[PDB]
Amino acid sequence: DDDNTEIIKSFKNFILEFRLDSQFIYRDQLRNNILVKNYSLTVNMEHLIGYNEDIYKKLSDEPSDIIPLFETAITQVAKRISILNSLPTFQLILNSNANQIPLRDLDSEHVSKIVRLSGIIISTSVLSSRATYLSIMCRNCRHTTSITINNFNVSLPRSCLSNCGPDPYIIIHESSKFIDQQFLKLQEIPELVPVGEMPRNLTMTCDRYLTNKVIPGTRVTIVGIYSIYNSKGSGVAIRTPYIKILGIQSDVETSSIWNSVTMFTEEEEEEFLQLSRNPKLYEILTNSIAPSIFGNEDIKKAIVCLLMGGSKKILPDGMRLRGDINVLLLGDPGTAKSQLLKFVEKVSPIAVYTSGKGSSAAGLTASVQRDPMTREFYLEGGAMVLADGGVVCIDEFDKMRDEDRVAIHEAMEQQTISIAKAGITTVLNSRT
Amino acid sequence: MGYYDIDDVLADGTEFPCKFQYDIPGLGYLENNPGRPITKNTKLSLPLWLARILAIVGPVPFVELLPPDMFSTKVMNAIKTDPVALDLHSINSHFFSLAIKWIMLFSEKELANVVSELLLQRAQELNHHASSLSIDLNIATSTFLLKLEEMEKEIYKKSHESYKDTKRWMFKK
Amino acid sequence: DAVFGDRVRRFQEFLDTFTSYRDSVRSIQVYNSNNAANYNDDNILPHRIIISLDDLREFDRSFWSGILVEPAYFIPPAEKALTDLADSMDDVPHPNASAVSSRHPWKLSFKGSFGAHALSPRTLTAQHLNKLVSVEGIVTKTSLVRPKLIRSVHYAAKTGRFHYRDYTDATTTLTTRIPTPAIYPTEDTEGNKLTTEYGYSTFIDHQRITVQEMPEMAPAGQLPRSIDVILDDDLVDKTKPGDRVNVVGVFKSLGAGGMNQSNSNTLIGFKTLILGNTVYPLRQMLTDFDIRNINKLSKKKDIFDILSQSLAPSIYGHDHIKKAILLMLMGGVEKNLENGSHLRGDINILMVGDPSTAKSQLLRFVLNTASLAIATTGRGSSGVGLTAAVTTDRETGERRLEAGAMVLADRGVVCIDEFDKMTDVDRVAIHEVMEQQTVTIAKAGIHTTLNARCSVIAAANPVFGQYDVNRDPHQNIALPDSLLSRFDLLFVVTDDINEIRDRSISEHVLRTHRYLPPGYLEGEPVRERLNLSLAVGEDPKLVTIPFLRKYVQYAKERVIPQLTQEAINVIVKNYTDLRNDDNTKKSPITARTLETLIRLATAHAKVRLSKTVNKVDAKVAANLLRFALLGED
Amino acid sequence: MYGDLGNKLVLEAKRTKQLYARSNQDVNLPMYHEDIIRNILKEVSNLRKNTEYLKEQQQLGMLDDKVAKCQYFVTLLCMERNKRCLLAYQRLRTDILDSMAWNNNGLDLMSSITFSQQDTNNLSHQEQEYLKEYCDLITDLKSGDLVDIDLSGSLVPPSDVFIDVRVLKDAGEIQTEYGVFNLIKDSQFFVRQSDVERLIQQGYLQKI
Amino acid sequence: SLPAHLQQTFSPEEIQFIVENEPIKIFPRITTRQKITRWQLITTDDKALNNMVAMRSTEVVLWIALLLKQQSKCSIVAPQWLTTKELDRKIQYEKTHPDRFSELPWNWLVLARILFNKAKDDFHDPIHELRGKIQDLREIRQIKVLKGLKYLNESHLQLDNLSLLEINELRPFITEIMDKLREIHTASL
DNA sequence: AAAAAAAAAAAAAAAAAAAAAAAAAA
DNA sequence: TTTTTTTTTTTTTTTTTTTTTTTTTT
Ligand SMILES: Nc1ncnc2c1ncn2[C@@H]1O[C@H](COP(=O)(O)OP(=O)(O)OP(=O)(O)O)[C@@H](O)[C@H]1O
Ligand SMILES: Nc1ncnc2c1ncn2[C@@H]1O[C@H](COP(=O)(O)OP(=O)(O)OP(=O)(O)O)[C@@H](O)[C@H]1O
Ligand SMILES: [Mg+2]
Ligand SMILES: [Mg+2]
Ligand SMILES: [Zn+2]
Repeated sequence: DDDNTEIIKSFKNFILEFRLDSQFIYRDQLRNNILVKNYSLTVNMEHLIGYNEDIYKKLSDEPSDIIPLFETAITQVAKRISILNSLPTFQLILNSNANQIPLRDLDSEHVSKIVRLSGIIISTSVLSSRATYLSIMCRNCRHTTSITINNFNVSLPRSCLSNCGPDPYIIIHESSKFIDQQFLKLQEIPELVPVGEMPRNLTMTCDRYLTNKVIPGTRVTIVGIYSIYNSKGSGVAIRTPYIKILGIQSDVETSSIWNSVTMFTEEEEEEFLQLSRNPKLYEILTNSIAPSIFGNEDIKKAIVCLLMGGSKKILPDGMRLRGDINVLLLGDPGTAKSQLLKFVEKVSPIAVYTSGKGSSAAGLTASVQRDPMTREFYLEGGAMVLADGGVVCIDEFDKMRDEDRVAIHEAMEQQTISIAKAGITTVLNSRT
Repeated sequence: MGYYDIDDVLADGTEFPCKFQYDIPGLGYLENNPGRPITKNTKLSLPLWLARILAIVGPVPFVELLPPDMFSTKVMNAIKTDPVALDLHSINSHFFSLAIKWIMLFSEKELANVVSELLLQRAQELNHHASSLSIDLNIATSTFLLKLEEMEKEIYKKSHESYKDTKRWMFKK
Repeated sequence: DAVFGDRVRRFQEFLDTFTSYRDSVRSIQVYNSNNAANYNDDNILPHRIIISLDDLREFDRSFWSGILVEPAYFIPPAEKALTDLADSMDDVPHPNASAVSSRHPWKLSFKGSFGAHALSPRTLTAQHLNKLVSVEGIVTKTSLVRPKLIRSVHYAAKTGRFHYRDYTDATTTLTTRIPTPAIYPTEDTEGNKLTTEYGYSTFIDHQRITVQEMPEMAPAGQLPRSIDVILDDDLVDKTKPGDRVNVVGVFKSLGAGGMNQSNSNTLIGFKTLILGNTVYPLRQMLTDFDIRNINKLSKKKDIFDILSQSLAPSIYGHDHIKKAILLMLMGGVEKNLENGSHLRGDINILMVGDPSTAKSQLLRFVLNTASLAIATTGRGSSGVGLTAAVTTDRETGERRLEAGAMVLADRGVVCIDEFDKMTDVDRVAIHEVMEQQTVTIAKAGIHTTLNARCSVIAAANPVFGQYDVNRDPHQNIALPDSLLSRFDLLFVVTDDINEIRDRSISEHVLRTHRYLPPGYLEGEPVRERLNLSLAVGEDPKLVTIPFLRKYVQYAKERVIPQLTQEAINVIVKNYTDLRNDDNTKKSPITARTLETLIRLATAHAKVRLSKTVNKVDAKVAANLLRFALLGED
Repeated sequence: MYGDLGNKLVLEAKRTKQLYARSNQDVNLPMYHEDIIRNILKEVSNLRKNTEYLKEQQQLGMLDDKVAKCQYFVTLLCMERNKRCLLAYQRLRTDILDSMAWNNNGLDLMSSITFSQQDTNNLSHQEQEYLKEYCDLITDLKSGDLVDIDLSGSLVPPSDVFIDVRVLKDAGEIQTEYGVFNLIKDSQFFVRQSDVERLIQQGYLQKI
Repeated sequence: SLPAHLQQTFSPEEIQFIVENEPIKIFPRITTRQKITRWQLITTDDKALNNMVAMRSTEVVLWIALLLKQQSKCSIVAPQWLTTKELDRKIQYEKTHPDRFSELPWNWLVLARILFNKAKDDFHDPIHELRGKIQDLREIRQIKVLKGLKYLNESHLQLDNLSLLEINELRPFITEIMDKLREIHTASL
């Protein structure tokens, strides 16, 4: 406790005395965040290194132990610059510019160390509840007690405080506080997989203000801590590794629910409206489609039209009208048909590229699976579910089996997928 | 009473329910029925620049103004329960101007006690979101500015611009 | 202690401030009392009232805020005060044999505006725990109803007195207490043997339902999420799978949440549940104005044409199919006959036609306008998914059955799209449902017959891309004859190129595509999001759709016409003329055409709001079937 | 019904106001709306014909007076609404024109050298005339009693005696009071602020 | 006037102009005493400027002082309230009374910024400490303004000791909110 | 006589998806 | 003759929970 106090003091002085030019940036960010009810703080590591190298060295070697001290320093500063108290413990989000480590280069040498890596999100779980403030009572003497928990990896006391039993204590669920927990699954970048190896996956955990931030198929950059948890596999003394997320950078501006709101600052909106006023914007957009392909101007114009898309209408009688464009290319070999499909995948914010030979109706529309634990049936998305609000590029379309190809008829026009299997009867949206 | 105000002109063109109290031939383009004359006790939605005057000239006037859908008991209860979270844009894009207009035509002290409280409680959130100047080194603002009336956007823009100019002058190096 | 009594006093004052609740209590009390006095009986109203949160908001802001924010400390004080008031009202004594032991305490329900507490199973997070919320969704699964013990009474020999033990559970009460082992006492305090006396104890019915988010409101690329609700006492069996419901209750945590003797793990969290107070279905009750308007509009001569044309005003043409759909909506009268038989009253329609002929946009309209409708696609369905599936009940442990598409639409309609693309193994099951209207399950020790009385409308495509007039009808349709015989009306529709038709239909389509919803500016994208404001208050001429729904409901529930001789005379002559002719029809004519004429005549009689079948009904049925079979129009 | 078209015109005005409100630099007015205006002119002419017809039909005495009063009032109100919409649109466009005319140091605007902010053909002929007399009014204001003060000068307070400036466009030698400036492109000057206000305003210099 | 708003609110530069139109004290490094070209100003008294002696205290208008310090002929003495002691006294007064504003001059922010920019050498205390103290005061004043904004009505408000820049940055919101409230109240009469 | 520790108790199974054979036909 | 069609064949258990009732062990 005689070192934790000095650590908290050092962090508070960093927050309150850092200045560049003529503005306390980290003091102003806290006040601006408090006004819009954002209880968090983002710190760049380069500033921390510049301020004092000892503070950075303390954090770099003991993250799980030091980070909560910075967490409480932030909320001590906030109550001073906001109040002369329903302020929960704040959150720290970190930014780093260090070298990125591949997933397959992570091993026993990197345990309990902060790392930076990139990958592809393949699945997002549901939100779960974790306790922070626990109200506790004993089964016999019946007196009140409290416990405070931080999520940086505790149990009820195996005793009694004031005969009572061994560990007699129950949780009073009312007057207890909880936060949001989410689990995500990662995968390697397809071009970084070694020779003859299948891609591997990893598990990550996010908390509080970093939940509902990514969607499956997204390419992201993750800053977090590489840790292990004992659980459960006949090996002796083996543990399972995972990553606790501290910072997320995502290419797609869309959040989990795609709020359909502007995420553009005025500095970019001005650029976009200036671009829109160009008298020859059509030619500029057309010339940007696959600049390494000669000719084929009409196909590129069609691709631009498909990328922008039409309008969608709803009528009083419940009718729905499609507002998306579908394009077919039936031609001779060697005419760059397959080099435009992979370009449309890159340019589109949301896009999936599939082959007709290696495909199936379940893989394209939706599948039904059985949970090993619960032993019930649930629905899992497919190619047309992932590529919602985007584009799906189906190559070798003529080689598709006749059973699999007919499953796309409803999704192409009615933009819905009807499943009536195993006691599950639902209709899912698919606008692609 | 601004003749050249654009927003007043727009807000004055909204449609209000009303009932004809007489029987008169020659009309019908109000109903989009050219040849058909209008009957007695007919309920139509007429624009405000017409229904306001038709309810004054007669004695009993030619037309009676019916209670609007935007001033029902449900909307008042929703306003009273939670002022900030309510989406006034969906109810009507010109809620406040029509509110003062309705108070002026029909003296209603109850509505004047509710609209004032609604405005006073939303002003605090407006100021909180306007004062939050970003620093280079949220979902709340985007969500809130989509629930703003036409009048409140002007105040938000003015406050935001003033704050940005003050901050710019303070930190000019 | 003191706060409990103060809150009881506050609620007691609230109760005599507004006299409506006191009158409802008395009405329920007198009903229950004078019902038991009717020895020559011809049933029991539960002890539950619905109070408005709005009125409490004007009365006491602090108490309203406490209920909305901290329900677990303000609802139990209110329930005791309500019980006290109800006990005070009941002046008449009730020296019942065993009602003295079980009081059946009075409970509360809420309505009004919830402000920011109106959410969905997706926007519900850890910030809403221990709060009063309302969630809107669709019921998917329900558990079996079981009885749960609340108090046990035991008799002691050699002394003659009784002793009672109380039991509580986490789901039973809103406050955490010391748990009970649910083991009956056997020894008295003095050691005398205790005997359990069933019939004086208290048991309460318990059920668990699952409510899923509406799939139309889900974000892009995401699957809908679901939550669990627990119902008890009088709230049991008020919902069925597939229903759209709105449940108001307390969002609660439960368990130990892995913070205990078990090993530390990051994958372990707490469990969340809702103790539902009220359930509201999102049957349109009709007033005298609506009924008078219906009776006035019935007497108009050209009512059938108006009613048929009002269907799907965004479709150009297809008048006869729109008449057939309307006749489907008002089904025929089912006749129960000896030998355990029933003549079906449903009308089944099949549409075969060319691509892009508005076949699939009528099924979607039937999905919306009808009271009950289930949508199905040929390739994305299975036999076990249409009839029933064997599953397990996690809460209790037995093995049970889960309903499929056909049985979920009892007294409803099923709309099947891409009907020809369905596999043969899938197509046999629908055959049986089309014939017996019953499902037989003989799997895993569950031998049961399930009722499925649904109307089928289907759309398909010919064997080739387009209909061929130079080939026989059976070659064009790949469906077997046995399946094809079970449809009352088969409509073959063809797109023919004609300049005037193209000029009219293109004008209609271009007019449709230029529609702007009110409150939207030009170029403004449609914001089909509602901004999380689910609801504001928690509970030639054409006709509007709700009026049509009221008309259909009233006709289905209020008129049952009977056949007459003079209509039979027309039906028999039409049947005899149709049978003995050399015209080549697209479908064979058989002895089941007479039943189709009878059903169509009965439906047209229902449309007219009459109790007899007239000659005009027979003429309309004859014209419709002549158009269907021949195209003579 | 009758005025429903004019509302559209008002809507257009609103959009223009936004371009006026969100303007870091001076902007140009969009195209005139002579076709919509002519449509309101046609419909108000038809309303005048209807009022005339009502006048004769009443003065032959076939219709009740109370009946005729209603359509008379309706036609009058529709004409008043159309007048209001047209006048509001015209006044907004006039205000923007006045602002630009003031923000070019007087001068004759389009006839002489202009800052290329506005194209000739956007404005209507009557607007082009109005701009000319307004510019002449500014001119004979600037020669009034306030000769010493430049009424078309800069409106930002002076707080820096000596400034650094950079040339944007090439030019020749220009004489100034007691000296000469040589405008070689891509060259920097350190000189008093008062001398170069004119040249900065006309785009031959950068920075301050 | 007309362009860039400016209809009914002052820009920060005009506030700076008004601030620089105020006197300040200096220590001349030159002697312009008359012997035993002259200034002859038209908006400010030139008696002190004409009669100047080195290493003596005189007072002139602020902008002339800045122009002189642009050369090497002046040294401006910061006001006595620009000290760590006098700032800590005001911070304590600000803390103890949470319902009134401390008595600071109506140009403290503008004067502090101008003096920090121009006359950095003249301060006796380290400049970073004073810069931190100014922010410490501003944050508390902002908290009090945020709390006081809740009591808006149609009659009148009183802001006894609010500074010029603080009033300027808040005028458009306050005036328009009270104007709308006043119209709503007037309509119901 | 009174503590701390350690197991029993599982059960269950249909319903769907993917891949390779061994019989049918334009 | 090379195409379509067709049956059909394992796929399943590795996990769970807090009481309740037993043996050891100070
Ligand atoms: N017009 C072109 N400009 C540039 N490269 C071209 C062009 N046409 C073909 N190519 C090149 O030809 C090669 C093969 O083209 P690609 O793979 O796109 O063929 P394809 O049209 O998909 O053929 P297939 O019908 O056989 O599947 C690539 O290297 C591509 O760059
Ligand atoms: N008569 C019509 N009136 C209006 N729209 C029509 C009509 N016929 C076709 N359409 C339009 O054609 C489009 C496709 O129609 P729809 O999906 O109902 O066809 P379908 O018969 O189901 O086709 P498929 O054979 O391809 O499954 C829709 O946009 C629909 O509005
Ligand atoms: Mg290819
Ligand atoms: Mg279709
Ligand atoms: Zn104890």
